[PDB]
Amino acid sequence: RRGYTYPFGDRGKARDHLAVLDRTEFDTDVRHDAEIVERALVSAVILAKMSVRETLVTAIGQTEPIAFVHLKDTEVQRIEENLEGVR
Amino acid sequence: MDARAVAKRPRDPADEDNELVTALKAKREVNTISVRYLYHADHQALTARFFVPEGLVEFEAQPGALLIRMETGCDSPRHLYISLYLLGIRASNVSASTRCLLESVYTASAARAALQWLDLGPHLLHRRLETLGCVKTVSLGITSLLTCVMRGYLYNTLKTEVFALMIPKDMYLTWEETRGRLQYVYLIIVYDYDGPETRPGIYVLTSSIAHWQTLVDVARGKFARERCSFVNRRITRPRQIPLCTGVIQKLGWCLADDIHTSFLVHKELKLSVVRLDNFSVELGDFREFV
Amino acid sequence: MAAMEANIFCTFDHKLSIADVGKLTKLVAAVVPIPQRLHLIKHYQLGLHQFVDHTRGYVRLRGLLRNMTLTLMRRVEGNQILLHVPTHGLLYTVLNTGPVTWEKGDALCVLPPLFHGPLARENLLTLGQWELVLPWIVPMPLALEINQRLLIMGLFSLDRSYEEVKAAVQQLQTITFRDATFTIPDPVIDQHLLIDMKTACLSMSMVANLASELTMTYVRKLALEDSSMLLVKCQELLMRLRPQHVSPDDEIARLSALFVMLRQLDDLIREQVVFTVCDVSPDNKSATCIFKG
Amino acid sequence: AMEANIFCTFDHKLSIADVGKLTKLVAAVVPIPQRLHLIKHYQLGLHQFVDHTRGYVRLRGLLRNMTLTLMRRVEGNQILLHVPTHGLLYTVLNTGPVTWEKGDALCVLPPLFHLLTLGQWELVLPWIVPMPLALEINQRLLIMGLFSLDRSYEEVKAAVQQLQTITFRDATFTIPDPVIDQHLLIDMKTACLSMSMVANLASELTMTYVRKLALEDSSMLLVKCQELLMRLDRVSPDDEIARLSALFVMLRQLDDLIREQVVFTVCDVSPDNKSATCIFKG
Amino acid sequence: MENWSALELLPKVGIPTDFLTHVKTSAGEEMFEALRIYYGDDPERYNIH
Amino acid sequence: MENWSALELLPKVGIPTDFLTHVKTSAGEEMFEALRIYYGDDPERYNIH
Amino acid sequence: FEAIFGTFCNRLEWVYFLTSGLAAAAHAIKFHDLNKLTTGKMLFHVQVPRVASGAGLPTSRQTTIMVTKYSEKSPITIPFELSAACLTYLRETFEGTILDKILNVEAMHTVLRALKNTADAMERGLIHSFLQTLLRKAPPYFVVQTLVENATLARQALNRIQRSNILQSFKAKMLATLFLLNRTRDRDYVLKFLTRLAEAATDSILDNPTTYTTSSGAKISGVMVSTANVMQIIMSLLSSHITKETVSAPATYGNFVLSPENAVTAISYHSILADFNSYKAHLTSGQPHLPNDSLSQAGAHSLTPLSMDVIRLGEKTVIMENLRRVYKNTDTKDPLERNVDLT
Amino acid sequence: VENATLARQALNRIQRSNILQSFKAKMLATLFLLNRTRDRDYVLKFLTR
Amino acid sequence: TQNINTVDMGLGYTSNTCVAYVNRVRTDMGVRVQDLFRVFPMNVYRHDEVDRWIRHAAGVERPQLLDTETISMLTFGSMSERNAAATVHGQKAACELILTPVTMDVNYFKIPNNPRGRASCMLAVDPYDTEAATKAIYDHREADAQTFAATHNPWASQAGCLSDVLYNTRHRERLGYNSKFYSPCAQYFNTEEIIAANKTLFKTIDEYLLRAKDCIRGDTDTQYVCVEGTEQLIENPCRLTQEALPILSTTTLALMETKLKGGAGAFATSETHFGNYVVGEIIPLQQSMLFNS
Repeated sequence: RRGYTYPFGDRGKARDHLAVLDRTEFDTDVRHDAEIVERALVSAVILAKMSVRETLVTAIGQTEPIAFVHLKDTEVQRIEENLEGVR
Repeated sequence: MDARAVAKRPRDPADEDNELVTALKAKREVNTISVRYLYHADHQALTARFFVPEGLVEFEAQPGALLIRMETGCDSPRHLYISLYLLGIRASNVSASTRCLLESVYTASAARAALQWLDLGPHLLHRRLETLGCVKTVSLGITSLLTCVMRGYLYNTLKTEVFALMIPKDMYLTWEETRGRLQYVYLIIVYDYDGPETRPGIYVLTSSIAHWQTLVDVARGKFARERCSFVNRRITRPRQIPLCTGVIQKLGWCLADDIHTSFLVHKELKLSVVRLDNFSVELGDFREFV
Repeated sequence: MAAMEANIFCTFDHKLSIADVGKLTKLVAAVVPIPQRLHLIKHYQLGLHQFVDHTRGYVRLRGLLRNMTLTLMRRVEGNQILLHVPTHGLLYTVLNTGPVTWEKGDALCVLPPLFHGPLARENLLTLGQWELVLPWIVPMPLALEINQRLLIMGLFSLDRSYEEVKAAVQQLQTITFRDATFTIPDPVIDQHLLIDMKTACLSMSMVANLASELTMTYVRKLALEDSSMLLVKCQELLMRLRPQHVSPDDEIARLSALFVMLRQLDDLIREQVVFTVCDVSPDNKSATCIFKG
Repeated sequence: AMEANIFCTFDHKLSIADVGKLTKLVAAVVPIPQRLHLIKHYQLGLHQFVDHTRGYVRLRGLLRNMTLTLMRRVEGNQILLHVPTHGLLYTVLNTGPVTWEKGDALCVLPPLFHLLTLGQWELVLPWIVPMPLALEINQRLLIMGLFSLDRSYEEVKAAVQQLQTITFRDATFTIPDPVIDQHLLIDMKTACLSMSMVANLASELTMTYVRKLALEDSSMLLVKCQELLMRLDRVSPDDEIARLSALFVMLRQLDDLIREQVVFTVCDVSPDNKSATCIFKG
Repeated sequence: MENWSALELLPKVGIPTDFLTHVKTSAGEEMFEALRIYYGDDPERYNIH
Repeated sequence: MENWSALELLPKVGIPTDFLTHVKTSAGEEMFEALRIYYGDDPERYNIH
Repeated sequence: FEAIFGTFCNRLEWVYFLTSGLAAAAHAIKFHDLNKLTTGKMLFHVQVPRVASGAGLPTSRQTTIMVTKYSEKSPITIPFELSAACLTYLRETFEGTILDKILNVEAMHTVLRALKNTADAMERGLIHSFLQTLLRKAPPYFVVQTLVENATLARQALNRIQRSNILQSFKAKMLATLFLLNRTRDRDYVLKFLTRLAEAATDSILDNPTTYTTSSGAKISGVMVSTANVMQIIMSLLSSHITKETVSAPATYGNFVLSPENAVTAISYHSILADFNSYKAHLTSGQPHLPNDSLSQAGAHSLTPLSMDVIRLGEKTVIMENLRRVYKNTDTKDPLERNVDLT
Repeated sequence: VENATLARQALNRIQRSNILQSFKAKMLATLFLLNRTRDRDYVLKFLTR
Repeated sequence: TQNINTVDMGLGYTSNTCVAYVNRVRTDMGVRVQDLFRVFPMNVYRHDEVDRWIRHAAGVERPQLLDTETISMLTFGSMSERNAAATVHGQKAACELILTPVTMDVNYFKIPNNPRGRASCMLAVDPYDTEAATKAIYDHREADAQTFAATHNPWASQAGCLSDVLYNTRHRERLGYNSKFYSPCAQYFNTEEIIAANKTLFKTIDEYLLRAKDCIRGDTDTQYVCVEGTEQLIENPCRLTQEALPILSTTTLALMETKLKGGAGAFATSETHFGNYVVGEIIPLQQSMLFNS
């Protein structure tokens, strides 16, 4: 919903990544939730990096890293300690 | 400058010789073209040629019909020319028998293509259509040719036939039994703000009122169900922004002593119509009212 | 029938004096209201003397005057008045009768008269309990001010006393448009004024709803940074006391409907342009005009 | 049988190439401040109107009341302007930045994007444009003026980048910004302040007035209206008089943007799209 | 059913014609069998084909 | 349909008519626009209205 | 300096419809009141010859067909445009100075130049529309070739066996001669094909015996027409049969004037009957045969001699016609240069 | 001289394709003309072309 | 404006259009294929990856997500494919059917036969007989008379077959296509009017003269259906006989070589090896077209 009513540097690739993001339905078996949530995450991070108006690596073959966009680092180390504790 | 030129009678603009005649007689030649009376010289019907496909020329061989143009967002046709009779499908005011009749006559590709184009965008019809006037001639090949009249009367060349504008009976609308001496005729498009049935109401109003404030004041009080429907769709579905609950525009004026009834015939499919004989065209833009 | 004839011969059925025809020949190229549009009308329909009800409702007379036909006067001879009907956009002059000063480049409007009394001394054709009262031709600022003040008096007269509305009548009726004073003759609450108030309040609620976030808080944002005389003149007429979301494809439709609603509001007081003077006479009695009717 | 032709003289020596430049602008529109008979070129067009600190809206308010003449002929030391009347039909050049079609309704606009030039004079002619692009430009410029104070943020620069361009048939055209050096011109400041004032008074007084009217409610319409206003919402009477007069004066200071009168409607354009035939309308 | 254009363009004799009632009454009450009463003037009668 | 009695009674122009096919073959296959083939001896030309 | 030599204006070469050889297929008739009719019909009362039959045979009945045949109209238009500067310099002098005479004479000469060009264009467009209307009523070669040979069999309505033979010979003659002059350059075969073509189509019903007669009493039967280079191929290959000589042509269009009696039936019964006085005379007398067609008497009465190409073949002298002059420097195609799609 | 009627506009793509095809056809056949053929009528036709 | 009118006073047909001299072929006279992806542009394989793989391996670009207004225009009519970069040869035009590999090629590729599968001659039936004509076209319990098998291509000669739904225009409207594209197979499959054209013989001749031809935009590198006025109609004998001519075709370059070497009218004969074969060019328009001069 937030990506519909937003102006971008380019409309077509934003619409394409948003089209990958929405209509996302998980299967019942837990094996193929991971790749679908990963393609949802890479679409969301592409919308994030382009909506803040900074470059993404457009090299063909390498995917963009799943990371938080423009955060204060105390919440980031909070995320690292929480994610390591659940590791 | 001197007193004789202002004391002379004005020069007859018709009885003086034509520019071709005063070019010929000063040099004294002859040509096979008969010249001495040019046609269309004493004309005020401001014509405009128009090209149309075959699918939109039905109900137009008989002269007098509204050649209302539209625009599609697709770039290859920038405009198209709908007739008023072809707009009756999207007209909610058209009865189901009449709609089933006039859908059985426009079964070419262009008419239904325009019908699909009308109900596709995020806009209403008043920012989709544009009125031109009345058609008087037709060439009728495969790609036909129409000559509309923007301003003036509706007459044949050499003034021998005053053409007449017909409108279908399901779009005619008068508001007082005591019709005035001179009366004007406007193009009302109202909107019922139902969800699925957002198909508008088409009306051709013929009233003696020429003012604009006293016309929209008596127009609010004759569409109060649709006005309350606009407020109802405004309140039950918020964060959607509709506009222009009704739109009017001045189409012309008639004499009120010859607005009568008739019937169009087109491939033996008759249709009862309201006929306006001595019609004039004086356009106004699409104004709105809430 | 025959169409709208260019000439309407008004015939005075009474006997006449000499001085009344002396006043009548001064009133050439003036405006008259005609309801009939025949060829050989009498003098009863000529002028607004057929419309003086026992209330003289000014909003009622204002609504009725636009429904009539504006017509020009020509050829004042013995018991003949050649009324030239108007046509769309030609150029022929006028002659004002009210004491309203005119300038160049402005528009004009037809209106019922003002400060109606014999202290003004209208020398307007007294005969047979019939006075030919003429419609005033006023420019657009005076017409807009009198319409907005009449609508303010209509909207203000709801749920208030019979002394505070009189305190508003004695305050509001004075107009000082271009160094001249004009009062409002007998303004009454009326059903026509009531339905115009109804449409006005509905349009006011529609602009109250259709306004977006920034479209309301822009003056509150501007009062934090810029400071002018206009902002201190208007901000003490408002109340006393980083956009969170913004979507221009929504605001475009918001303002698209908002201009429609503001048109629907402002059309109730900006009636119709009926004359646009190109140039005037220096004594400010006549003027060359465009677009008769 | 000569017609109304305003004789427009010049006040400067011109070359033959200058007249050859000027004779290309025959069937074009020219704004004139007063329906005169003999006029110089200093009162010929819009460059007499262009102010450094006043902008588009103040040019448009001085554009509603101009006699939109044409240029019938050009000759030695003079121009023959041709005043149009409502009813006739005339050829108008396609001097606007955007093309037309058959059947559109055309009106006037100031030239947003950038002819004869002298030392102090530059001959400039107004844009002639169809009505939907005119309304689109109005609603673009008012909103772009409304993003003036909050210009410092990083998203709204992309938002006004999106708002800066328009789209017609094959016309991917963009406009200049109304705000210069992060502060609004007083013209667009008044234009936006009028809108904010009428919104802020409509959201304040209409509730009181509709609940005053609700006892005399004689229709099924005003009650839905006050229910709508109630669902949104979750002193001495001279203040009320002043507030209503302030409402109507901020409405009166706004009518240059709320509408546009149709001036020309095309009838047939020239092939290769450089001129058209238009019936003039008031 | 009858070219009334062929009534005006041909020449005709002049006869003092007297109806029992008024002529518009005997017209509009269809004592005759086919009538083409029109007000004003029609240019229908001229364009002969 | 036209008045074929007017074709029969009125005088004609004697022409050495010839065309490429047989007459009945050109008649039964409608080489022309509108035709009329009376086969015996019609009395209809001796009736005039 | 630069040397501007004498300017060159192209003289518009002129071509009129009657002085071109294409008018032999036509019959030029002028008629001022053409803007007031719907159709020009032309009726025929065709009695057939029967033949006595023997015993037991079915006796042929005395029958007679009747057939109408109408007209086809196609109006021809040209726009030509005038600047308003040309108008305001035409009808208006500017103090009678020497700089007004140049513009006034220029405007008048431009107007008359455009008028002469428009008249020549109207003549060429008349030629073009006449050739279009003639070509629309033109069957191809193989159909008239099969019809001239199998007409003596199909004397009843067409059966299935006869239409089967006609379709087989359709395919045969179509596969024979789609491209003849490109294929073979035989003199005798091309001449035999052309005289078979000349004897194939039938003549019209009327012809003025005084028109289109050459010197030494030779009578023209028809006109053939082609483009330039195939006419060059015919003139280089069939050169032993081209007697380049003069011919007679109608000088002007024959006129067509309705009688004072014709206006009465024009107004009342909405119809026009030509040769009206001769019709009432021959009806009152009783001689049921007119001396001539109504449309034949309305033709021309004056003739002009002019040089052209006539070929003799099967003693059917026909005029060969080249159409380079009519469509040179024009903006339309030749109607004789089509395309063929062999799928 | 062969394709002159068809250039009634500025000549488009397929017409100059035909022109180039006829270039390739004519340049190979009519290159050394008196060395291939020595018929009198062919040199006559070539000289008048 | 000059109103003219002609009266065709000839009893029989009085004018014949022979065909004389062919000099240029504006088509390529070669072998390409009709771009069926451009004909029907909005038919996508429902799984996404197989569609991208097919469109990439066929050498065809994506449809660029044509919006529904452009889609409605494409159903109304539109030119999609641009002209090529350069072309010495003519305009491209060809087509494709689906054949059974054991069809009677000796009777069906050596003589002109209809590639629909049966003898579809509209003239051979009785006039005004739609039932007998549609039985001759669509039924398979009777044999046609040209080839006495009832069928020579069961994928092509039955109602509702592959080539029907690919080439009958009535079935092609239900799938949606570029109507500006020309398809040379549809003239053998337009049974919607082949039924409507089985008139009498002279009526069939005049129906062959007007409106039986086709219009082709000559300037564009691909073939387009024109409009009348921009280009004249193009006369076609294959619409009359409902046949098509057998151009020569080798299946091995040895046969093309021994056809090229011998010459002198050695083109109309059909020479058949074990698996290889040539069919005779029936009219020698590849033998002496270019070398005549």
